[PDB]
Amino acid sequence: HGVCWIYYPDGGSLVGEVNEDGEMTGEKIAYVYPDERTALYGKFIDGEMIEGKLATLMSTEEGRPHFELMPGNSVYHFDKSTSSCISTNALLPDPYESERVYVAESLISSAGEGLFSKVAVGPNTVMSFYNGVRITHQEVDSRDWALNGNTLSLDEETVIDVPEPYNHVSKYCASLGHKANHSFTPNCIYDMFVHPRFGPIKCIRTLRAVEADEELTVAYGYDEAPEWYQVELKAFQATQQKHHH
Amino acid sequence: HGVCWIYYPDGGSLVGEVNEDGEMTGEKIAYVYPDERTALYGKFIDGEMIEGKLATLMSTEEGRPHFELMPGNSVYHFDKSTSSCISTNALLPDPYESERVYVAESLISSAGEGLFSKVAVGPNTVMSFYNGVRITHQEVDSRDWALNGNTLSLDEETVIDVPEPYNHVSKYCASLGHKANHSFTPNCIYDMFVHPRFGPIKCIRTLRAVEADEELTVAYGYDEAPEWYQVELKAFQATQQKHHH
Ligand SMILES: N#Cc1cccc(C[C@@H](NS(=O)(=O)c2cc(F)c3c(c2)CCNC3)C(=O)N2CCCC2)c1
Ligand SMILES: N#Cc1cccc(C[C@@H](NS(=O)(=O)c2cc(F)c3c(c2)CCNC3)C(=O)N2CCCC2)c1
Ligand SMILES: C[S@@+](CC[C@H](N)C(=O)[O-])C[C@H]1O[C@@H](n2cnc3c(N)ncnc32)[C@H](O)[C@@H]1O
Ligand SMILES: C[S@@+](CC[C@H](N)C(=O)[O-])C[C@H]1O[C@@H](n2cnc3c(N)ncnc32)[C@H](O)[C@@H]1O
Repeated sequence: HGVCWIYYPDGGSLVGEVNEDGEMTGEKIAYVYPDERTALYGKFIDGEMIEGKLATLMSTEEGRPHFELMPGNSVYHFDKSTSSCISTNALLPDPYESERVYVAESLISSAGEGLFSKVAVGPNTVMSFYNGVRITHQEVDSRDWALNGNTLSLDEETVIDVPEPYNHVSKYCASLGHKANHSFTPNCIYDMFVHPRFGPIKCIRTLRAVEADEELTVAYGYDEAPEWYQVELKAFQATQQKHHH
Repeated sequence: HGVCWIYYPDGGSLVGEVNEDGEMTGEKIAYVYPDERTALYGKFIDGEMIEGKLATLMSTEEGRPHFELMPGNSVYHFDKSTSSCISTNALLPDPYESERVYVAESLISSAGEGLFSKVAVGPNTVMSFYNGVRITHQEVDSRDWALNGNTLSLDEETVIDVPEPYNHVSKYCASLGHKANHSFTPNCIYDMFVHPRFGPIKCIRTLRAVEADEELTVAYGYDEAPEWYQVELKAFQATQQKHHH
């Protein structure tokens, strides 16, 4: 039997025997996260996750992976957001993300909640996912800008948003990327991600080695900006040491 | 007459009328730096700079550039380093770099000289060039590691080095990239660059908007490291604020 591995730029992969028609369809197909260990294994149709059970990639022999199911009954399916629906299981967390990050009070004064590393990781490590409702740039630009705290550009056409009430973990915790605060000295970046549950979204990826319990921060893309950002920029600029002539 | 623009990934370009044979050969060819304004204009042979005089790209009309020579008699040619020769005019500075950076005492204690921004720039701006002698990785790895303070990897085969006495500006100042110190909170990165004088080298490019007289720093690529780096890493790690459980 002939196995295909399709790796995404982000390091994740779809792996399985293609059927007679060349489609990734069957009962023993898997998505493997970028750690090359955490997997969602089970029923897929044309590469789409129907019933992916939490599993571990234990070994591979001549391209053929061996998966072992994790204890419990964690199971996932393709559940792309719409403009109006964020998730059909908003409180079901992502298992890869849950091992790597947690939400707590931000270390930045008055900045609400932030996102923190649960464990030590090296540079270029995917930590968290930024999923949300899919809206147009035109819709974001034309509406009240007070509504645009969590609007992250996906591409030239699409913005990913986490609107009220989903910006609270008691209502939405399937992904947690929207909890990372801004810093001008960030330790993470936003990057593209192809997720088996969320579809094409963005992720948070480290820029350096990060120790456990550090806050994860990203430099936000303003280039008008919110007042808190204007204030922090002026303060950052004043803080920088300079050569004196 | 038919003009060709060849842009490099770094934003610089070669521009000129191709000759009957399709080669970038003639007396009116130019290299234009990534600012799309600073240019080296004159005699090129098959895309190679023979006599490039300092000039400004003033305008373009239907692909045809108009250059105006700068005052003075600044002129440059292709002068790729060897394993043993860094430059045939080591003290002739790069004109683009000279407008953007200067060397002074580093703001990092006991870290010698550093590299500083001369002017305010936005993110993703090329500031400085990292040229030097071209040696193999095998040569760098096998020799005394005390000789490897300025060794920057160019590719899988080649390392760029600025050995003694060329690490002093009184002996070498054609490029200044080797003056940028390390930081775990850098404001620049190393990037690839195709230079008309130096050939394929690396550059220093900003990661954020940088104000005038800020020190330019990059996160060095260790991933054994020098003792100063081990010491600074432990100190950086201890300095980071953490969430407390
Ligand atoms: N312009 C703009 C703009 C509008 C809203 C939000 C932002 C910040 C956004 N910058 S963005 O590049 O993703 C962006 C987000 C957007 F919603 C839009 C634009 C750009 C372009 C203009 N149209 C809307 C960012 O980095 N964020 C917000 C969530 C946490 C981090 C920028
Ligand atoms: N390993 C290693 C190594 C050896 C020497 C220097 C460095 C640091 C180098 N890191 S490197 O990725 O460019 C590098 C530079 C190297 F010379 C070598 C390697 C890697 C791989 C091993 N072979 C040699 C760097 O970022 N520098 C030095 C000049 C100022 C910034 C790393
Ligand atoms: C993507 S959310 C980040 C998580 C948010 N702090 C929370 O509690 O849900 C972006 C919002 O966080 C706040 N924020 C992010 N970075 C900040 C910073 N550096 N300083 C102050 N507020 C910040 C602003 O309210 C902004 O609209
Ligand atoms: C590429 S050179 C940088 C310029 C150098 N400081 C000079 O004066 O020429 C690298 C050398 O600078 C020093 N250096 C760079 N960053 C440092 C740092 N953060 N702390 C201490 N020394 C540093 C080390 O001596 C290292 O070998």
